[PDB]
Amino acid sequence: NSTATLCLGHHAVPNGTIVKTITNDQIEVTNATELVQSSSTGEICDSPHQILDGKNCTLIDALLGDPQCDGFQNKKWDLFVERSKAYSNCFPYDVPDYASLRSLVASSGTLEFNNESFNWTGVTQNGTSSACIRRSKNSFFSRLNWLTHLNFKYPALNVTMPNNEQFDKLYIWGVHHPGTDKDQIFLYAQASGRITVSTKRSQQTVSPNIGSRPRVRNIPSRISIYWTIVKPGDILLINSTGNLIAPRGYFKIRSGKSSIMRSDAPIGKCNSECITPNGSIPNDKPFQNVNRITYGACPRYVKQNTLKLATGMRNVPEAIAGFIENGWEGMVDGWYGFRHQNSEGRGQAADLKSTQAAIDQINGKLNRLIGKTNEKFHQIEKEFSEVEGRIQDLEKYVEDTKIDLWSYNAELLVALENQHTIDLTDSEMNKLFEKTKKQLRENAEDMGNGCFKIYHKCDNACIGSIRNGTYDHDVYRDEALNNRFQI
Amino acid sequence: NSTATLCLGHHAVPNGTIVKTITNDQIEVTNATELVQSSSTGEICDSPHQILDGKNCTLIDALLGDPQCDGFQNKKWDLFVERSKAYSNCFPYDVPDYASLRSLVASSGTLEFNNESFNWTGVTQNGTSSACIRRSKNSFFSRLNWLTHLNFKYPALNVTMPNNEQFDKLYIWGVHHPGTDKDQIFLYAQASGRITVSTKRSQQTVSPNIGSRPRVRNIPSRISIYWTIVKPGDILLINSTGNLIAPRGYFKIRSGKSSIMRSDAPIGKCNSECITPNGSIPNDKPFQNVNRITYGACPRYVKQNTLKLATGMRNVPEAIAGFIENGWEGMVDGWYGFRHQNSEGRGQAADLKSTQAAIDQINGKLNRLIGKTNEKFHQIEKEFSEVEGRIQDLEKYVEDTKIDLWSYNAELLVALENQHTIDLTDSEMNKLFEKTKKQLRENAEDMGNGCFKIYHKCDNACIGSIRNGTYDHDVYRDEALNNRFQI
Amino acid sequence: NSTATLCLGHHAVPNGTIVKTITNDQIEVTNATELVQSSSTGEICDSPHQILDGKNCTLIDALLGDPQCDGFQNKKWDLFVERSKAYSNCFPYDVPDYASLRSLVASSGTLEFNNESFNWTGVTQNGTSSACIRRSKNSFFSRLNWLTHLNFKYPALNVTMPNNEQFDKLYIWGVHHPGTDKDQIFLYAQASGRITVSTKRSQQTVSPNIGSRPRVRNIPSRISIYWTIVKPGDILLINSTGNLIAPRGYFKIRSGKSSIMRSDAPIGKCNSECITPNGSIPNDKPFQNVNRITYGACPRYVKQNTLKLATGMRNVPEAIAGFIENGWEGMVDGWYGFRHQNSEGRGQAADLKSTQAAIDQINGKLNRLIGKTNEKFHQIEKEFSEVEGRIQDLEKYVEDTKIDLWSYNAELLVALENQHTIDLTDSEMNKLFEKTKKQLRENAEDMGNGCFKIYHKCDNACIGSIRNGTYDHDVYRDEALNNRFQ
Ligand SMILES: *[C@@H]1O[C@H](CO)[C@@H](O[C@@H]2O[C@H](CO)[C@@H](O)[C@H](O)[C@H]2NC(C)=O)[C@H](O)[C@H]1NC(C)=O
Ligand SMILES: *[C@@H]1O[C@H](CO)[C@@H](O[C@@H]2O[C@H](CO)[C@@H](O)[C@H](O)[C@H]2NC(C)=O)[C@H](O)[C@H]1NC(C)=O
Ligand SMILES: *[C@@H]1O[C@H](CO)[C@@H](O[C@@H]2O[C@H](CO)[C@@H](O)[C@H](O)[C@H]2NC(C)=O)[C@H](O)[C@H]1NC(C)=O
Ligand SMILES: *[C@@H]1O[C@H](CO)[C@@H](O)[C@H](O)[C@H]1NC(C)=O
Ligand SMILES: *[C@@H]1O[C@H](CO)[C@@H](O)[C@H](O)[C@H]1NC(C)=O
Ligand SMILES: *[C@@H]1O[C@H](CO)[C@@H](O)[C@H](O)[C@H]1NC(C)=O
Ligand SMILES: *[C@@H]1O[C@H](CO)[C@@H](O)[C@H](O)[C@H]1NC(C)=O
Ligand SMILES: *[C@@H]1O[C@H](CO)[C@@H](O)[C@H](O)[C@H]1NC(C)=O
Ligand SMILES: *[C@@H]1O[C@H](CO)[C@@H](O)[C@H](O)[C@H]1NC(C)=O
Ligand SMILES: *[C@@H]1O[C@H](CO)[C@@H](O)[C@H](O)[C@H]1NC(C)=O
Ligand SMILES: *[C@@H]1O[C@H](CO)[C@@H](O)[C@H](O)[C@H]1NC(C)=O
Ligand SMILES: *[C@@H]1O[C@H](CO)[C@@H](O)[C@H](O)[C@H]1NC(C)=O
Ligand SMILES: *[C@@H]1O[C@H](CO)[C@@H](O)[C@H](O)[C@H]1NC(C)=O
Ligand SMILES: *[C@@H]1O[C@H](CO)[C@@H](O)[C@H](O)[C@H]1NC(C)=O
Ligand SMILES: *[C@@H]1O[C@H](CO)[C@@H](O)[C@H](O)[C@H]1NC(C)=O
Ligand SMILES: *[C@@H]1O[C@H](CO)[C@@H](O)[C@H](O)[C@H]1NC(C)=O
Ligand SMILES: *[C@@H]1O[C@H](CO)[C@@H](O)[C@H](O)[C@H]1NC(C)=O
Ligand SMILES: *[C@@H]1O[C@H](CO)[C@@H](O)[C@H](O)[C@H]1NC(C)=O
Ligand SMILES: *[C@@H]1O[C@H](CO)[C@@H](O)[C@H](O)[C@H]1NC(C)=O
Ligand SMILES: *[C@@H]1O[C@H](CO)[C@@H](O)[C@H](O)[C@H]1NC(C)=O
Ligand SMILES: *[C@@H]1O[C@H](CO)[C@@H](O)[C@H](O)[C@H]1NC(C)=O
Repeated sequence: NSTATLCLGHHAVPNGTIVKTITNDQIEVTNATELVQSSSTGEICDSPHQILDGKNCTLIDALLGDPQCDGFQNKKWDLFVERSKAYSNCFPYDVPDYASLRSLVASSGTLEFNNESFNWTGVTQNGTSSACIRRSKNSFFSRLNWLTHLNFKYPALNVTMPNNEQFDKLYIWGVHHPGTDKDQIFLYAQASGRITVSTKRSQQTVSPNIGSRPRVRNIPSRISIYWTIVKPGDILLINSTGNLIAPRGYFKIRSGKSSIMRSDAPIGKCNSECITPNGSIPNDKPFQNVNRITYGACPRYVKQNTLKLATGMRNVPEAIAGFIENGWEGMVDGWYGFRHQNSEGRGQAADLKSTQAAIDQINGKLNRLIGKTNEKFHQIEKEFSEVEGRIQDLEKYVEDTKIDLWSYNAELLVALENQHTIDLTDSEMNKLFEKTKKQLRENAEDMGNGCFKIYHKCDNACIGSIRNGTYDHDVYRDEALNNRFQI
Repeated sequence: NSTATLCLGHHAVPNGTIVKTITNDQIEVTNATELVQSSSTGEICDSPHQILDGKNCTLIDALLGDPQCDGFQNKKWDLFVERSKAYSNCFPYDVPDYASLRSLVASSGTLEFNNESFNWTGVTQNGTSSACIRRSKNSFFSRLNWLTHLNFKYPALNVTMPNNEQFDKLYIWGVHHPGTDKDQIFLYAQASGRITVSTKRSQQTVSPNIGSRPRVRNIPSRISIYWTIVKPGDILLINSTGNLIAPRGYFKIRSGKSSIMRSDAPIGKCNSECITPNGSIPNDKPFQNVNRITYGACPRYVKQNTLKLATGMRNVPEAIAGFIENGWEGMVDGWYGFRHQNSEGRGQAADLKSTQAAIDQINGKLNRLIGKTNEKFHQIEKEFSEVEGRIQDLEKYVEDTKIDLWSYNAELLVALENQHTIDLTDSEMNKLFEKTKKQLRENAEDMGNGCFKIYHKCDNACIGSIRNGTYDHDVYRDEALNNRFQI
Repeated sequence: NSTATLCLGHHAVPNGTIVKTITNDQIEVTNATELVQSSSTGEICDSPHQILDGKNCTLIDALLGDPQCDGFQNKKWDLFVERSKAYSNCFPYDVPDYASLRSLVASSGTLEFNNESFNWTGVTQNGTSSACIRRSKNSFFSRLNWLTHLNFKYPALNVTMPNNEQFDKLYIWGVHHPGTDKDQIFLYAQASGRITVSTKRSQQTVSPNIGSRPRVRNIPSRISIYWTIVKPGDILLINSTGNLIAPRGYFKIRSGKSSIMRSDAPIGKCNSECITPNGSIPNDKPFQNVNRITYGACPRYVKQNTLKLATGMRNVPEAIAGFIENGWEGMVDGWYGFRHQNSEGRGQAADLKSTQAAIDQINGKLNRLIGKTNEKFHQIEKEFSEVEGRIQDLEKYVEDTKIDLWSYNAELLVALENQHTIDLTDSEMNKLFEKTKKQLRENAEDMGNGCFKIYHKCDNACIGSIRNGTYDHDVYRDEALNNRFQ
């Protein structure tokens, strides 16, 4: 006829994704990305972090020198992996404040040990027992020196070890608790007395407690493990009359990124910045639901199993009509575009500048959210195997508080980001419509269905001029006004 | 007249509510709902949680078997309620790590106790004291066995109790600290030694400390309470030469939805998921300002006394003018609507579809905020009666940090939700205006007061057609253009 | 001519500021303000808080009565400032739980001490040491009483001190751990022994551990410090056979806005509510990056080095054209305005009401961020000089969690406020444009460049009438319609 229809609209897909917003909880979008990492590879990767596989050893067993842990002497790690199927196979022992010594060594990151010559005179060195078998022979912990009487005497030891280095020295020592008085005399030839280990800054006094304990590996006695840190310029003084499991030297304390994790996952040859007890995970997504226990440049742990961030506009499946009534399922070149009815025929073209503007805004939002990780190393324990009381309750409370707060932040962030993304794509659709209306001026009317009725003869070249912003409204003003406002 | 005026507007109320938004701290709205529960009912509900009223007893007194607490033997609970007017009325005692044992038992949720045939030979069982009167005669704690000499002899005990069950056993035992050497000899016939209670996994050694304490209920001596947890497959060994307040058996350790609260509120016949020290509270609102100490599906504690969530549009009290100049007080059928002046007279009708769309979006937000309360049980202590130091300070810091962060989240959430509520109601008013404008095409002009001037004669049926969305602009186009563009 | 052009637009500046929004990481705005305090004055301000400079003393040395701390006796403070240069010069000692006693006293906020007469009979009072020189004479801690034998006997002490007051009494006492057995006999005339200090509610039993330790200031022995809190109506009972460093009275326990801070900053004559280890800082900004350790009405600590809050509109550098194509670099009277071309030359005038509306919304926003501060006093230790284990790990975890969450809140808040600010200035520009369009009705067309083409001769009086909202579209309707549609 003497008019034409130019409809503006946007693409749609047959199978969209349901996302949450502020306005609604179940709104369909054309595309979305998952922001919660919900699965692991099942293996701990050797790179980029140095992984020390504990095998059958615990970190403390490796520290003390348990005969099965000889392969752990002087090792370094970024993450120590402690296996569930691990056990002591040496003299029964315990550690008051076990969690603290384990934390100290895991944080330090090394078992580097330097032997020192202690003046252990008047006593017999290198005591052994059938509990600790090293090479089919009776042994003891490789980093401890079990001192016993010499010729039925155990003279009081007053042994000085100055710290003349520029680093802190970690000394591991213990106290033997015999299972009977007969053992106390056999090994030390005198009453228990007490052991005092002191520095200029601190002191520790431990008394032996002789008596039977349930046998562990047929041993009715125990060794208690104690430690001390000697600062540069300080002096370690050990005063003992018996029952001393002496240090053979010191371990270095380092500051660093090292930690310990409990995991039965195998260790494999892959590169992954994040490590969890379930194995390494990708750290692209901002959130994870694999484990609360993490090491490295990991995503933050949330309770939500899935959070999907819209990466497209509202999906609205389906004469010509535009964005007000529905989306266009026949558009594959871009997100926004034009469809028209002319004298020559019907056609369609995408508006690639508006499409890219919407994509760049989405890309910017994804860039702020994706690839930004939070690198954490030594942290509190999050899983417990014993009922300890007030301190464990506080550690659980702190972790649950952190998880609830980050889950809230993730839920609010995703709902705000999805509401904003929809608003951005609606704004781009509306800007394209307003641009077209302003370009057409008085030569077209808004039909209320996202289309313009053009009141002058319009060919495909004219539509092309409109689409790329080169339409001259004055050339057609007289025809359009005569048709629009009948005279 | 040859023309008519069709005005669009929205309701207003004589008494609005002041809410906060991001843009303005004090915006008046037609309606708002409180999101902070600031008052309790004053009573603790018997349902749905099992409530154990401690009456005159603390949890530890019920655990030990204080005579006034005999009514709590073998009881179970979901929440143990500890009264301020509670006191011990038995032998004076203390508990190292009292908070840990109280938490441990409260978390377990039961006083179920199984007696065991301990081989307490060579000693006299069931010692009593005048401090503990049961049935008007001298007694002792019902779950403790005060062992004394037999015929002026107290042979060393080496008593083994294997754990052959599939569950952990909690053994409660103590150490008697006589107030004089005469009591130590009178009761045990020998000087004090040490008590060692050990397992394959752990050991505890406690020495008696003879000496006077300020008398409590006329007793100068004290009992210290210790506990041990025996895992399946382990063995309990009690090694003692005197001063042992022996277990009579064990308590079962459970893990579940159980805790302890200090409260003086009465307990009554009601059903409420959330229990606070001030009594049960409703759990419909997302936040509460009653107490930081809660149990069950409770709203999160915030510092704000009030937070009002807008549930309506901004209140703008009042020929005809629309939403740009004011709201309409005289409209009760809906939130959005029309007023007109035509050839027949004045009139008004509400637009019910826009009203419902706004309401549905508000109800969506309300459903997101209301009734989504998260359920928490055993947590940490938040109120303290004694000055303890570093651990109490950390617990207070953790709770204050949590409260400040949730108060921030509540303030930001309400300001964002109220700003969004205003934006949605303004968007619905604007959408109704744009819809009307598009329906009218060139037959009407925007007068800048929220009204359209229609340039053709209108009857009530025509205005109704416009409200319905059935208005045909072509049958009126020639009249409206001849009048609208008259020179 | 027969037509006129009336353009609407907004100002621009030669050089704006880059801020973050939700939509983009770097948007240029005409003005922005810093919300993170990144520097201190270098001095601790004298008021409003009561500041006690520890000089060469620690809080514990001041508590015990170290000779260098006599000037701190019976003092009160809101903030105790502990210097990194502080050192002890008295008998060597330790505290089994040093952090708890230091926190306890710092929280109490006072060294007020009330002497009590204890029945220390049969023993020698006021023992001294060459380690603690007060006036060129051997002395001891001024709040401790080193008891020794009398005539080579130390009878067992059973000393009762009832609490008949209405407040909690803090008793500081200790145990001497001699360096050998000769010291134990020389001082107490008997080996070993045990000290029990008890109340109705609790008891503490400490054994001396005789033996050498590394010499500190030439003293091979140590004193361990213990404390007891006695509630009103309770009794302090001290039972000792030797090695007792007795109390001389009690310290009052209070509850209030008091704490302790470690800092080497000097104390000035400044008045500032917020104190950090680096010195006091302004507390006007909602956030700070000076230190995680704060006292008083301080901004919250964030990791961000800077956060800029837009305080103006987007900066769009600059026939005539309006806001769709460019801003106006030549408009310095307001933020929004009109520029016109008619037969009588060209001109410009600012729209003062839209400018003020945008400013009022921004000032409202600033009042929600600036000044409002959360005041905190005693907290937790955030920096450590020793490797302690599980408790230190938890304290660090809690503080890092708090910082990460507040840094998140600060980034989200600033991005939301900047995106909203941009939306506010775009909305005000669009509202002024729509207002003009509604006033002009059919007498003008929107040219798509932020300007209106008016189809009737619009003189400076017509354009002034339009700018102030007094334009009558009917007066010019016949001319404008004849020029526009014919
Ligand atoms: C205390 O009792 C325990 C257990 O009843 C004794 O330990 C047992 O000793 C025998 C050998 O005498 C072993 O065959 C058992 O396997 C041991 N069992 C356990 C659980 O240790 C212990 O010897 C007793 N102590 C004294 C001093 O008599
Ligand atoms: C140590 O002193 C306390 C308190 O001075 C003595 O306890 C008092 O003993 C008398 C009876 O001898 C009672 O009437 C008082 O009520 C007790 N008071 C308190 C606070 O317990 C205690 O007996 C003394 N001990 C020794 C061994 O002399
Ligand atoms: C135990 O050893 C320490 C250190 O080897 C002895 O302390 C030293 O004593 C001499 C005096 O005899 C002083 O000059 C040194 O400065 C001391 N050194 C330290 C580090 O304190 C201590 O005397 C010895 N104890 C016994 C009982 O022999
Ligand atoms: C979603 O976007 C990704 C690119 O990020 C693309 O590979 C994928 O095919 C898209 N899916 C849909 C349904 O549009
Ligand atoms: C662990 O111990 C078992 C025996 O209990 C042995 O068969 C296995 O090979 C050990 N593993 C390693 C890595 O040494
Ligand atoms: C003790 O054993 C170590 C090796 O662990 C050896 O170097 C040292 O000489 C031995 N000492 C004695 C006294 O046998
Ligand atoms: C401390 O060392 C001295 C000197 O050898 C000794 O006589 C004393 O018994 C030692 N004490 C302890 C507890 O080892
Ligand atoms: C990771 O391991 C924990 C502990 O076994 C388990 O609860 C969790 O479901 C696991 N997650 C995945 C993704 O395997
Ligand atoms: C716009 O499109 C028309 C027809 O497709 C073409 O002739 C014209 O050169 C184009 N202009 C620009 C700037 O791309
Ligand atoms: C606000 O809404 C509630 C229902 O949600 C209603 O009961 C109340 O009367 C309303 N108040 C006003 C002023 O509209
Ligand atoms: C609840 O009790 C606490 C005291 O434990 C009190 O401070 C608070 O104001 C009370 N709240 C209400 C709503 O009664
Ligand atoms: C609790 O103790 C009071 C006396 O203080 C007594 O009157 C009351 O009956 C007791 N209640 C129970 C349940 O034993
Ligand atoms: C001790 O008292 C309990 C109470 O149940 C009783 O069963 C037991 O037989 C008594 N034993 C002796 C030796 O009195
Ligand atoms: C443990 O029992 C044995 C049994 O002979 C005894 O000799 C030993 O002294 C006891 N120890 C304690 C601490 O009771
Ligand atoms: C139009 O609106 C009027 C209002 O009263 C109503 O009665 C009539 O049924 C409506 N018609 C349609 C087709 O919606
Ligand atoms: C920014 O605002 C401040 C007042 O807060 C004003 O003094 C300054 O001149 C403004 N700068 C610009 C470029 O507008
Ligand atoms: C601190 O001690 C030094 C001596 O080491 C002294 O010179 C200085 O004046 C002291 N400072 C104060 C404030 O007393
Ligand atoms: C101990 O010293 C104090 C210091 O104030 C003094 O008042 C008291 O009389 C002295 N007592 C003896 C016995 O020297
Ligand atoms: C407690 O005081 C009495 C007083 O007669 C004394 O005999 C006993 O040894 C004291 N005990 C301690 C631990 O001081
Ligand atoms: C404040 O002091 C800490 C510790 O010395 C330092 O790390 C930080 O950079 C300082 N900040 C400023 C603004 O001086
Ligand atoms: C508006 O401006 C015109 C021309 O400047 C002036 O004559 C008129 O009085 C002004 N009206 C108001 C209300 O300022």
